[PDB]
Amino acid sequence: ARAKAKTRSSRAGLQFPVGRVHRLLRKGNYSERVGAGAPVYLAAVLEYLTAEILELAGNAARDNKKTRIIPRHLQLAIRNDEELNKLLGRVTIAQGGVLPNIQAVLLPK
Amino acid sequence: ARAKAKTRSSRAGLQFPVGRVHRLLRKGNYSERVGAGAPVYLAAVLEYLTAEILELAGNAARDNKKTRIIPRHLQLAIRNDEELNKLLGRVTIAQGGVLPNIQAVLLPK
Amino acid sequence: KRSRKESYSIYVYKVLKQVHPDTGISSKAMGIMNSFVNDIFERIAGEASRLAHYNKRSTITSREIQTAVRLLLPGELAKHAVSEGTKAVTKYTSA
Amino acid sequence: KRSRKESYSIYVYKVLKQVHPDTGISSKAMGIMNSFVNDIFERIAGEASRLAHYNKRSTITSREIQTAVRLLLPGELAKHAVSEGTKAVTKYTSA
Amino acid sequence: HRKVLRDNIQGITKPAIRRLARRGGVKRISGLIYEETRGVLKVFLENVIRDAVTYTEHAKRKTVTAMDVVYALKRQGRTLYGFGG
Amino acid sequence: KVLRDNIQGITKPAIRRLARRGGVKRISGLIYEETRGVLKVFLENVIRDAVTYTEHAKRKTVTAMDVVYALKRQGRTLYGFGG
Amino acid sequence: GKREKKKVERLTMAQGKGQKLCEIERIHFFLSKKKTDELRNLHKLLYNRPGTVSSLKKNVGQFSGFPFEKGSVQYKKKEEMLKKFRNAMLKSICEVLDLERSGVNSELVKRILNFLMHPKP
Amino acid sequence: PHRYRPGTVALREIRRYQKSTELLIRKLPFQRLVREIAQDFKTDLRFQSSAVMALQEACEAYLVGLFEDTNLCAIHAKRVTIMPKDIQLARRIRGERA
Amino acid sequence: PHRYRPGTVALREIRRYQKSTELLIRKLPFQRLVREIAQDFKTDLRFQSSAVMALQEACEAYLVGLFEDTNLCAIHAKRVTIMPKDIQLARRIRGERA
DNA sequence: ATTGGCCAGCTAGGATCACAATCCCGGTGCCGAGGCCGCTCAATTGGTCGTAGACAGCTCTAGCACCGCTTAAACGCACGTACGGATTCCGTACGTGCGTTTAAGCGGTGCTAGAGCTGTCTACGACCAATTGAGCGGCCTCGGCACCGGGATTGTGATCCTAGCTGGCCAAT
DNA sequence: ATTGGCCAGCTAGGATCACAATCCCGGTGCCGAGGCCGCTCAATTGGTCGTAGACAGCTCTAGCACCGCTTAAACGCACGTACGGAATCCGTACGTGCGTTTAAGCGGTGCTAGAGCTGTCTACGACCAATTGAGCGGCCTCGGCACCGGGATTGTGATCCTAGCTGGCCAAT
Repeated sequence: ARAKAKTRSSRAGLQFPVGRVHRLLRKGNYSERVGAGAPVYLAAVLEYLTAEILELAGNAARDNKKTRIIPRHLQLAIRNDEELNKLLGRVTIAQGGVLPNIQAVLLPK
Repeated sequence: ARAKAKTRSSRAGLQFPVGRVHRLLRKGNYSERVGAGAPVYLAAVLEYLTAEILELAGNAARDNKKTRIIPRHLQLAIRNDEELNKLLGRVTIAQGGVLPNIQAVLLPK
Repeated sequence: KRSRKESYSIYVYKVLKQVHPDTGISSKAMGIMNSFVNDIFERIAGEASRLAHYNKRSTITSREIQTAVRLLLPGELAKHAVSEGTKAVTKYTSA
Repeated sequence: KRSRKESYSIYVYKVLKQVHPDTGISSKAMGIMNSFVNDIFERIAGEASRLAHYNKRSTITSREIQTAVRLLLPGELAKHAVSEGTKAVTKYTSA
Repeated sequence: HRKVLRDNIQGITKPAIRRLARRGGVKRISGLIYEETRGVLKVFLENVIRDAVTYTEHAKRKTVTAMDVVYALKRQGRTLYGFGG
Repeated sequence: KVLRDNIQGITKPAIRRLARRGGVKRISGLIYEETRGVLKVFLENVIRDAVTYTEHAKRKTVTAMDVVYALKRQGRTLYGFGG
Repeated sequence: GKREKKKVERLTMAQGKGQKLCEIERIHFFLSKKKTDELRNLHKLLYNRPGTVSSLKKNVGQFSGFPFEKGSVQYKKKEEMLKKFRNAMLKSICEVLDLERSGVNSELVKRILNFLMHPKP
Repeated sequence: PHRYRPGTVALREIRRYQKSTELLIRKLPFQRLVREIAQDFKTDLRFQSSAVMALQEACEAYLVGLFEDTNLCAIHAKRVTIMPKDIQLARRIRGERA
Repeated sequence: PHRYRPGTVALREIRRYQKSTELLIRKLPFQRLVREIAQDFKTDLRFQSSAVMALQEACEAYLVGLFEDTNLCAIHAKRVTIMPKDIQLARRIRGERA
């Protein structure tokens, strides 16, 4: 009489938990009522962004011949990508250091 | 059987409407529940700030020998007061213009 | 009879009379003050909201407003505002 | 048994396996991602909340998230994110 | 009904920029700066209008109301007082 | 106990290292007093906000979460501490 | 499809028709006998700008006259420097060039310049 | 015969346009500009006048502050003429970017 | 006998401290500083280590960005030595202020 | 043959003159600010319910304090190059002021899309209980990698060799 | 008989060498990343019920379009002078390196405040219904203020006057 419980996530084809998002939205009193598709869409968005970051960072890792992502590879990924750097420009990433930038003038001739 | 209705405002000794504040707080879904003293305190704060602004502006008006506050007076009041300028530093006041500031170097000698 | 839009004008005008009885105020100025009041209110209330979720707490009481104020207003404003608010809420509870 | 703190780590891990099967991730990185996800989520949700009060509307539906996204993410992110979200919610409604 | 208003940015004329600079306290201005500052401006307005029209599209209105513009600026971190914000 | 005059603990070479990370090649000996004063200011603000959250919670340990939230208020969000 | 990986953009900040003054042995003798600091006013006239006091002895000694012709705009530009000089320094410029030390200011201008158009022994 | 030494009238002009508040850009050209911009995001939009007016206040304020900062830079280089490298600098430091 | 021309080792140092991430300020002095500051707001405070660590990450990041901007200014004055007038400028433009 | 003074001429600074800009004083009218009125909706008042949160008590994590040893970093000094910054000069690119062109501003009319409100209704979400499997913590382990050491490469500064000019001696002059 | 070619000495550019900073490669041993398991509770599922928001229909405010005078502003060009910026040369302050001093870091131990949890209970706020008067919009009216004409004052630019210096000839040496 009871259909096999499958998480809304599965219904959506996402890795991020939709139900968790939903719960947070209602626990955040963002509005008295939260539509059903809102947590789905939101989860999808977050998932996408995460995917993007992790892709770039891992790329940068293969460039350091490093198999495992550490905070520097995130800093590199982000700052080297203009779109994210705009998104995360006010953000300081602990243990991230800086993007190597020696101003042209400073180099001797 | 019914006590003479006197606005909470009166009970507080404020000019800003406390009840209006209350209503907004609950209509803003800041939280499922809003304590009784919160709108009082908030109204008082707003009232104070308003009072401060108007005081300074009106001062500046008597310095322009102008009896009636216009946006320029507000701009003058705010920018000349450090504490507010810090509060309202990201704010652009329509019809406010600029605080007269000719950099020393620019003046001839 | 049409939808009527709430503002704060009349209260600002009362305040002003308490501060500068001889002085009036232009409509434009009033629009500035309306916007300003709304903005301050929004900042404080939003701060309170977040500072209450931060504590896994559900209710904004005088303590949250007070804290929010201290955070937002710099120095002398913070002091005087806090003091005044305390005074007012005291007087409210007394009656 | 004591109070357990929710994070997103495991999901980030799954995503990462989809993107770079050979690659792992340090705990510190995971703390970054947790914070990041939370921050993005907060920005979007808060935007949605305000954009819903703005319209005297009570409910955050796909439309509000979509709008909020468009506002926050600049350009190509906005486009791809919107498209993906639409896809996902479509797939959800279909089943 | 529908007319393209192309190449209208030159309407931000040289003397207008000169007046704005004077408001800034700028005493002396290169003659080449004007095309730069038009480009700057265009960028700014692009962003603002983007956000404004976004809001409008959400509200399903077809007219960007002042309330939209102010709210857009507010997100730009550049709050504007004096329009019902 | 009253800790006093600890700002000299931001020793000259440490400022030099931070500058190098900035890409600064040459540093006038006057920078040090300026950058200490700047830094003291910064801390004052951050710590005032953090302490204020602490006070509100009635905890007495300033907690990493409080620092992150303070920064978040300043527009200086910090990732990597449980934000 | 996938995004394109848009990279960030960052804000990053004279030997004309004469003999050389070293080949004109009397002028070479004067240029060797005077201190190098006397030559500055001559090199200013020769190039419309004096160079380093380290190179200044070379800069005057290697000069072999102007490529120009008298009455031309470059000749008028030499008259500008010579008219902005003063009679004592003009007579010193005459002396080191082996020119005779008499003349009114305008004669000193034209006589120095007529020589420096075609310097010869 | 009368001719102000260059930079005098300029200083008078500064004192004037700071004492004053009125809109420094002609309204109708700015309006047509705004519409030109909108034309890329949505076809046949309609703007309340008030909206345009708001946009103008914002735009003007932004540029004014930009020139203030730019001037600061320019003076700091011991120059007086502000140049594009000074604006680009101002923006780069504000965190606005090309 | 070996002696690097002034500014060489400096450039090597830059390449090093940018390739690296480790904390540039000694931890214990910074800690004692933080406590000194707190002493004005509340007596006998206790800081989780993590909190101190966070503050350090923040303060370092802030200063680093400050020097980046400052350097920009300094170069823009055709100088190379950054001077307090360049920091003050940077802050004034960021909207930080004295 | 040289040195000092005289007449004429020139240039700099302090002053004088003229004019425009700025300001100030007072009269004018006009329109937006400010007051009054009736209505209505939002604020207020009273009684009820429960549940959020204050408070107290317990556990034990983790923050504090302190010590000693090692050692890298900090400090202080000597030294010298490169740099900042002052100086000068030059070219021209700005600024300023004419006359001219032009399109901004204003007011008016006409048109109507579309803002805004209201009523219908129902698709959607809140709420509840019952279900359960996804997610958390603990633990175990095992590969990634930071470190070390040898070898290789590169980069930097130090050095030598040669080409050129200048000075002295012997031979030529 | 004296000094210009010959050789010797000095200097600058190219080539060369030393050597030490960086890189590359293997090996190694560490411990944090990652998997597994069992338990928990938040996610799921179905049903019910109110309810707010999509939708059509409406009225009309407000945006858009077009027109024609009236200026004010934008424009283009001439003229010139203050500026930017290339050159230059000084002092020196900031780097670099060395040797000595300091205390950061580790790690290890001991102590205890107070974080975090749970349980109690209770004041406080949500809620509802009834009440009502504060606040709104519409009308009106009238004083502040923009303006403008005439003076008065100041700031600017152009000009004159007083002063010191320079050149050729005459007088004295």
